[PDB]
Amino acid sequence: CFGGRMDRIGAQSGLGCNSFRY
Amino acid sequence: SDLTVAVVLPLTNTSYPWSWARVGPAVELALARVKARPDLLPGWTVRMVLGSSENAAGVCSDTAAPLAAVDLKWEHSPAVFLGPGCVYSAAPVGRFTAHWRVPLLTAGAPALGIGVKDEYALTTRTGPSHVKLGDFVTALHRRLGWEHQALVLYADRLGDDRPCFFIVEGLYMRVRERLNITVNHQEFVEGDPDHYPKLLRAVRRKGRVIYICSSPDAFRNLMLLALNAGLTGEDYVFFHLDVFGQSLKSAQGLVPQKPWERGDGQDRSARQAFQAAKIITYKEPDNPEYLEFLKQLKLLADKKFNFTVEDGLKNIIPASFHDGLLLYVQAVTETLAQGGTVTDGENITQRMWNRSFQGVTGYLKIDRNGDRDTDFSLWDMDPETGAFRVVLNYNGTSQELMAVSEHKLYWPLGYPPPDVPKCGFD
Amino acid sequence: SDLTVAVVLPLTNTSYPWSWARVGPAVELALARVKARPDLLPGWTVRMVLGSSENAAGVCSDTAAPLAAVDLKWEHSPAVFLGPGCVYSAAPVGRFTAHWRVPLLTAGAPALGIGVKDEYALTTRTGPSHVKLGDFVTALHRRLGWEHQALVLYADRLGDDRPCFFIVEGLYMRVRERLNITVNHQEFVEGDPDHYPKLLRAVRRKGRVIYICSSPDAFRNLMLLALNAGLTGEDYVFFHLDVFGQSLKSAQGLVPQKPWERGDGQDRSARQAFQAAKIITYKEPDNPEYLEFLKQLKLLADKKFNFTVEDGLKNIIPASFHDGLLLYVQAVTETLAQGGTVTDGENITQRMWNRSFQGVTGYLKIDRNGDRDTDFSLWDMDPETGAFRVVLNYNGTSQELMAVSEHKLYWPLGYPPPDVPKCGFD
Ligand SMILES: *[C@@H]1O[C@H](CO)[C@@H](O[C@@H]2O[C@H](CO)[C@@H](O[C@H]3O[C@H](CO)[C@@H](O)[C@H](O[C@H]4O[C@H](CO)[C@@H](O)[C@H](O)[C@@H]4O)[C@@H]3O)[C@H](O)[C@H]2NC(C)=O)[C@H](O)[C@H]1NC(C)=O
Ligand SMILES: *[C@@H]1O[C@H](CO)[C@@H](O[C@@H]2O[C@H](CO)[C@@H](O[C@H]3O[C@H](CO)[C@@H](O)[C@H](O[C@H]4O[C@H](CO)[C@@H](O)[C@H](O)[C@@H]4O)[C@@H]3O)[C@H](O)[C@H]2NC(C)=O)[C@H](O)[C@H]1NC(C)=O
Ligand SMILES: *[C@@H]1O[C@H](CO)[C@@H](O[C@@H]2O[C@H](CO)[C@@H](O[C@H]3O[C@H](CO)[C@@H](O)[C@H](O)[C@@H]3O)[C@H](O)[C@H]2NC(C)=O)[C@H](O)[C@H]1NC(C)=O
Ligand SMILES: *[C@@H]1O[C@H](CO)[C@@H](O[C@@H]2O[C@H](CO)[C@@H](O[C@H]3O[C@H](CO)[C@@H](O)[C@H](O)[C@@H]3O)[C@H](O)[C@H]2NC(C)=O)[C@H](O)[C@H]1NC(C)=O
Ligand SMILES: [Cl-]
Ligand SMILES: [Cl-]
Repeated sequence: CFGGRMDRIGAQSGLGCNSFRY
Repeated sequence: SDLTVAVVLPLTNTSYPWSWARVGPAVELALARVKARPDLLPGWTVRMVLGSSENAAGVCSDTAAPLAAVDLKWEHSPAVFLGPGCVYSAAPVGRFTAHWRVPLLTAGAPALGIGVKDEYALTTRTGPSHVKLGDFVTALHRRLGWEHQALVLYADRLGDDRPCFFIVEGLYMRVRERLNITVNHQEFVEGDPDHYPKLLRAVRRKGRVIYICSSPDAFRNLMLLALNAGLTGEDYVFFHLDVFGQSLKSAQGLVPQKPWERGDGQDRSARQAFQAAKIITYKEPDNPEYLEFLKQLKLLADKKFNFTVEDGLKNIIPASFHDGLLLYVQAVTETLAQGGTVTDGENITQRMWNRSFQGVTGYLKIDRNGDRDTDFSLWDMDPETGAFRVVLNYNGTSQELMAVSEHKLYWPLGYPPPDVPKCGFD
Repeated sequence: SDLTVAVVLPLTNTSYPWSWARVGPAVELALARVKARPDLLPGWTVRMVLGSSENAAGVCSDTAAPLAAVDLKWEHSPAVFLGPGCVYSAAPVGRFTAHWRVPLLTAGAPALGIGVKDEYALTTRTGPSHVKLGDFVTALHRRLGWEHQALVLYADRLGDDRPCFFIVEGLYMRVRERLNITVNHQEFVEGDPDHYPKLLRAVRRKGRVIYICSSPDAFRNLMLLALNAGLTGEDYVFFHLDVFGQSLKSAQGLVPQKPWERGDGQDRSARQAFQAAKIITYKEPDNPEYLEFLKQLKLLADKKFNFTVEDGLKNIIPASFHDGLLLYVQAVTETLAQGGTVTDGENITQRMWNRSFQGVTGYLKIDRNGDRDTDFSLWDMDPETGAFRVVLNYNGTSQELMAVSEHKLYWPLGYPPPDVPKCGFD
């Protein structure tokens, strides 16, 4: 989930993360 | 009196589907055809100014590319940008061009976020998108009764453009947008053996309709382990998300098609395992113009680019740059035809959007969002010979699944296994 | 004969800790002291050229900032960049300055990825880092016996700079790097009521040492629900990751400190709930130079910036730009003192790195990585009055936890509850 670049292009779904959104 | 086309692509690395050694001669073909067409920008002399998206190490860069874009913008004030193809190159450049009010054309940048045209304004995608993959998967589930749960395994090499991540992002979001079924997902590292126990465990714990985005060898190894662990087509179906068909030879020769073949004495075991595996790819364009285009592309690349273009699905990327470029030139010609200028980026973009077009890739449709509808093929193995062949084709614009050459989808149980097991996953 | 300083910060939005209305007058103070010091760059006339990191909507941008940086670079050829503070602004700019061989100073950009100085070369951070938060948590766990499992809840407003995410990312990575205990994490959306059943369920299923990064109101509501659901200090400990102390007043007046007070008749219920809650913050600088700096900062901001600087933890950011700038000027003076030039970015950077310094924030230490060690305070409520006060302080350079004013850490059971329950979490 964490450590993957700093571009908003990589934060459109999480997909590695544990989120209730998206 | 002349049109300035800015290009930001890998000018030196020839490993990308959108590398210049391959997109260059496809573009030059497109320009040459504009010259031969008195209906496309008559009198204009379209010039091109190049910029490399790759950094000092030769891979596409989130820094070299945007830097290159600003350099071409202040030095040549171009009317349109071509490329980049990598996601982390395209996202900064697209945001720059959007701020500049300059149109951007690319057959790459398939990532979900590029689809947000509210941000990536005047960005038109004429190659594949990963949401379009979700469209195919949606239609596949709808046509096979899987309306509950799928599991997605993906892996990327550290420091690359994360192609599998973005592939899975697009599939995941679009599929849940349309079906709202449970899509479990797990990332692994191909070179790390610790993950393979975990993956196998998750395979038999988190899904029975399973999509894997990985290298061919990774997918083969996972299949061998699933057979070794007793996971057959009667219960599991493994879709390799190999959109560029890296696990297959070209559609031109090399008959037949055997991805499980490897020459390590494991080939007999891999063929049995691959009876439960199907490969999802982009569709090879059928039209004869495509084949004539491949011949000329090869000739011009070997001529003016010292590069040998080999057959494969990757050639649709330069084919799509070529098509998209013509699609733009017509749009410009149309805008000029009604008193506009080559800098009316909105008028030009809207002329290209929600539009059908005839290119070397055949029929291509730009959707309302500025993205080319993407056709997909489904490969399956012939249980007699073991070779893989296309059995299902998906027309992205009509979202229809058509059986191919009267083939049927191979199932060890005569019909697909259910996406949920008997008395739950326990 | 003169030094050109490029600034990329929010020049118009005054909402950020690193807004120019607040960092401007702090920098002005720093230059004015350079002038008064015959030992710092004698004869040089340090000039400043500004660029706004914010987009047309007035928020810090992943596009406006990198554009501003290129504009200042070709127009003035500066020797050092100042800011940005936002992560998504600083990341592209840092990569640009790294490629340019130009040093970059900022008291913002605390994200984990900026710490990769192999990429963000010549980026020196003189404000907080989120890995430094992981150092504090590590020391906290080490000093309290929690060596198994924690749970982290975080939430961000869509489209912001994702501050909680980066806070949690830094905490998450650093803590597992040093302790290798199980750190569960869950993202939520503050305005979405659906998430609160989920969070409460996850609180009582995934951890007992629990960290929450959210707005004060969110953390208050979660506490009210935890008390309503029977989650007290005898089993659970809730750490609010409120590094800027948004849930508290200023350390200057406003005695006492009551974050559970809200005036909605729920305050009696919130005080009981908050008995199980502790607030983690940055440390307020003690030294009298800091307070004298605050007075001058307020006077100069109201004067030449028409801005009113209020007391609070956010003021350490302009204090750190101020100190960072002096730390650079000395380094440049030192580099000049040995035949170097102001463009020896590596020599200048290495003179700043692995170095202790005395600034308005008191003792500050730049680590071997170019990052300021960050001190943290731990707040706890007095069970008698209910007000919160610092009970523990963490020296980031020495990684020691020192009790504050002979206070003790409040526990309903006399000692902290175990990070694992009785017979498992079931
Ligand atoms: C994937 O699905 C798409 C959506 O259904 C298909 O698009 C269809 O493509 C066909 C041609 O490939 C197109 O047909 C007509 O298009 C013109 C615009 O409407 C129309 O003027 C044409 O008609 C003329 O020519 C014919 C002979 O071809 C004459 O008989 C007519 O009298 C007339 O002079 C042509 O018939 C469809 O409009 C188009 N549909 C949509 C909804 O866009 C894709 O082709 C398909 N791709 C593949 C590979 O299967
Ligand atoms: C958090 O922990 C840090 C690491 O332990 C502390 O750093 C220490 O800070 C002190 C001063 O604040 C510093 O002390 C000496 O530093 C000089 C360099 O070694 C030394 O030359 C000084 O000595 C001179 O002055 C004294 C009077 O002050 C005389 O008696 C001496 O004879 C001499 O003339 C000074 O003593 C430490 O070196 C430094 N340690 C490290 C490892 O850097 C932080 O101060 C601490 N912060 C807080 C807020 O607690
Ligand atoms: C052309 O592009 C190829 C793919 O973009 C590239 O292949 C890859 O090269 C990188 C090196 O840049 C390899 O990886 C490493 O990246 C960093 C940078 O040193 C390291 O810290 C990592 O640990 C990692 O080892 C990739 O593994 C490699 N991948 C493949 C599939 O080959 C070519 O090198 C490029 N060629 C030229 C001439 O530019
Ligand atoms: C100064 O900066 C503030 C924070 O950076 C900013 O506050 C925030 O403003 C944004 C609008 O830019 C709000 O959010 C929205 O963002 C997009 C863009 O329209 C929308 O599509 C979203 O749906 C969302 O509504 C934030 O909610 C808001 N946050 C806070 C805490 O106020 C100020 O507006 C900026 N002020 C000026 C004058 O520039
Ligand atoms: Cl590219
Ligand atoms: Cl900023």
